[PDB]
Amino acid sequence: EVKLEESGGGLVQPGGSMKLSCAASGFIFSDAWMDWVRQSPERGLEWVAEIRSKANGLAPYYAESVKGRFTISRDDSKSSVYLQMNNLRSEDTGIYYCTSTLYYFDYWGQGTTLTVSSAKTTPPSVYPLAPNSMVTLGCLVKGYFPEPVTVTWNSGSLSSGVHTFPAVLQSDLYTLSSSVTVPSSTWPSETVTCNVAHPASSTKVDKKIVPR
Amino acid sequence: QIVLTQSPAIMSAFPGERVTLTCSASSSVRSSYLCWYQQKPGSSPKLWIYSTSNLASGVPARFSGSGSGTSYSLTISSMEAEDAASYFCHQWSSYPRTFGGGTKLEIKRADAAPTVSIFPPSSEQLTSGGASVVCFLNNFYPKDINVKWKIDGSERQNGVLNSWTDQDSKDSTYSMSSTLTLTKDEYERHNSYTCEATHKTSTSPIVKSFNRN
Repeated sequence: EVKLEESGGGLVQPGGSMKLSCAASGFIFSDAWMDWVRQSPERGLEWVAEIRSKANGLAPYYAESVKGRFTISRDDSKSSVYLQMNNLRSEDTGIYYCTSTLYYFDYWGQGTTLTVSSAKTTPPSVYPLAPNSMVTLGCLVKGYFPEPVTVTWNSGSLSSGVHTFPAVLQSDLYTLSSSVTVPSSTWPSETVTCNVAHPASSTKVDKKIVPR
Repeated sequence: QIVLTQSPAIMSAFPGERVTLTCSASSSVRSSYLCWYQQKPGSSPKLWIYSTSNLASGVPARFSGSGSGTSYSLTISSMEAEDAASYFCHQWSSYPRTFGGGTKLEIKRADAAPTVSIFPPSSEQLTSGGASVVCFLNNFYPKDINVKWKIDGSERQNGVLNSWTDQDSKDSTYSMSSTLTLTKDEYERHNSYTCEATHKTSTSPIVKSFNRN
């Protein structure tokens, strides 16, 4: 399968610089065109940059808003594409996807979140939410910055009946919640644990839900 | 820059209904470089149709694309539950490459009442001097819904944070989370905490409450 691993995201103060990397695998990297696309709630989907294959010029192309500040490059020997970003603005905040194009087919990575802000990184606090054929449990993930966090239940094996809600920002701090609904015979008989990862603070917290 | 306009931004549709989404360019776009992407929340956009009318791998046959010059369209013959998603048109005929605003496509289903669950503050959060009361309103349709918090009968609106999920792909319902945050002192000063949900499925609200005792 095609795989595009993105990295280099995180928090940066306005005016600072950051470099995004994308390591490719599963295809002939030298043949593909490599692009960077960005997505934000306010600006939608934005093509950011493109660099074509050696076969047709190796020519870079940029969006108007990033000209002179962003630099796209590629290393075929490492199957990697890079986006250097200088003098970053608040509008640069968003999810950056690395994409590859062969013929008319294209492939997107899972993306990495870039946040341009002067606020400080802070790890999340994970609070258990405990209380009839079904029973609902949850986790409150409060007071973290920046986005994102990932939430699973029992290391991803408990996927049915899960609702992870979008984060809400207030006072430069994010808060979200996650609920899971299970049969009443399974809890507290079987264990239910939420797993919360916050890569920006390099933190992961597991919380087993136990009755009150 | 070629600007693409996808109106309307939101669209509802019946199961089995023929749906059509439009994409209008400010200038001419070569059909070979007009494509459509599908996106579901929490996941990257996926190439859905390339070169105006060619279905990508994995896309069911009920999808089709059409158009030319300055007007393109995506058409679903029989709307199904798994088709509820956002759809973006994209052009790379003239650089810079540009996307449409996207169209949120939602499917209709039989009305369903929310499952409401209330949770008092955890002891861990109390040790830090805060108190959050959580209310989940899960798996309801339609998306229109109201929630309000009551402390000892008095309506509360400060310290409330709401969050909504997009339409579920399997049962086509919606969900909501409401969090009322207080200081530990404020929380200890009252007894009755109430979360009540008003939805199109009942004249009287669904009420869930608890007392600190």
